[PDB]
Amino acid sequence: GDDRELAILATAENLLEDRPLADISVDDLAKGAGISRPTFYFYFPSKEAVLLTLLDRVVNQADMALQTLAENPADTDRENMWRTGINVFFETFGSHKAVTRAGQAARATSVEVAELWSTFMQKWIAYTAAVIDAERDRGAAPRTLPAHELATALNLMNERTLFASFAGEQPSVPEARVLDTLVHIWVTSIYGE
Amino acid sequence: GDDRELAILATAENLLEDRPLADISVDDLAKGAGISRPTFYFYFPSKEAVLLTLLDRVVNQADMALQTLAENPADTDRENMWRTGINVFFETFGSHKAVTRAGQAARATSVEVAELWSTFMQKWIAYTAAVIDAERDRGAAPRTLPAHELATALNLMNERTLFASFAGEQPSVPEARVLDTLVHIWVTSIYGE
Ligand SMILES: CC(C)[C@H](N)C(=O)N1CCC(c2nc(-c3cccs3)no2)CC1
Ligand SMILES: CC(C)[C@H](N)C(=O)N1CCC(c2nc(-c3cccs3)no2)CC1
Repeated sequence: GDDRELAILATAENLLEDRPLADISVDDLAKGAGISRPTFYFYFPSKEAVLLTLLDRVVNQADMALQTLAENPADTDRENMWRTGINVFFETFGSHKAVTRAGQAARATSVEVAELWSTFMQKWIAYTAAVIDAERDRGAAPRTLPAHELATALNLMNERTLFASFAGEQPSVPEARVLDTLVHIWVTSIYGE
Repeated sequence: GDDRELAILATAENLLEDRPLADISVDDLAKGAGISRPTFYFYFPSKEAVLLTLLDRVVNQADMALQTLAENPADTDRENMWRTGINVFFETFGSHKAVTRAGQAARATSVEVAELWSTFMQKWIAYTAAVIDAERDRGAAPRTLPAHELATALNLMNERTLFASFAGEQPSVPEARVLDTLVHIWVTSIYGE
């Protein structure tokens, strides 16, 4: 049932708005999707697999959007171009705050969640490194740090800063200031001597 | 028993090198400290309180070292000065990797751990913001982003980058490259137009 699986995922994202995964039971997901507990278990082996699927969907949505942008870059200056790409993650994770938050909490306890996050961060960092490489090859960025190490810290910064902001952690940058903040630190560190 | 409590904390830090807190039992801490289980419970209510005390000790050690440096700044240029301060956290958390790692895992499940981390990050970010303010007042740094928002992202970057490095996460900057990486991104973003 494409619909029954989707109903489960929809309920899980809705419930995660209100509590952590530890406080949502399989019976809760089933009730919300209009199904029995054993029917639930035909579609997912555990409420953890539900979170893993929700996170996979969000990570691929962000990845697909970055691939589109990479094929269709904005015709504007460097700063606004980097803003556009960082915005892909700001708007994609920011429209799925509860999934994002729960997926991060899970990295500690779930090998598959951890792996899924790893895989995509590796990809995103390799792409950032290749852009910085191209920028250096064009003579637009100086050859300062190793591009992949610079890319790794800047992507890590974005991961921690975006997610603190969407969780309203203390300390955090306000959500309405976070793009400006990250784009400044990316531009100054990639183009600065 | 100042010694019995210390023996408990020493065992916990030693065991956390090998497994997560979830796989260390109260009986394990007691055996390692040469005490019985109920004696253990006279000193700490739970193995979680042991981790909280271990983390408090590490956070205060880092905070005290930064306060010393702030009173006794290095006589060298801006870059090397910022390197010295970031190094306080590199060497302090880096000499307590297992406590650091477990303390981060715990932020998700423990209000007190979360609070303790928050308190100190707030302090460290306020201090960074005040240095950037002073640098702008001296005319050495330009007035670009709000200093406290810049300080917050750069401290968050350090938190996530240092801890990925010490955990050998994939992706991470190699531990032997992380100071250079962070100091470049701090200097370029604080002094760059
Ligand atoms: C950004 C400039 C150098 C390039 N001309 C361009 O427009 N694009 C390549 C960079 C790309 C981008 N990626 C990213 C991110 C990758 C990882 C986190 S943010 N941010 O912007 C946007 C499109
Ligand atoms: C750094 C310059 C502007 C100042 N003259 C100085 O030497 N100090 C103030 C900054 C201080 C410092 N703090 C930090 C960090 C604070 C938070 C994370 S790192 N890094 O360096 C070192 C001493």
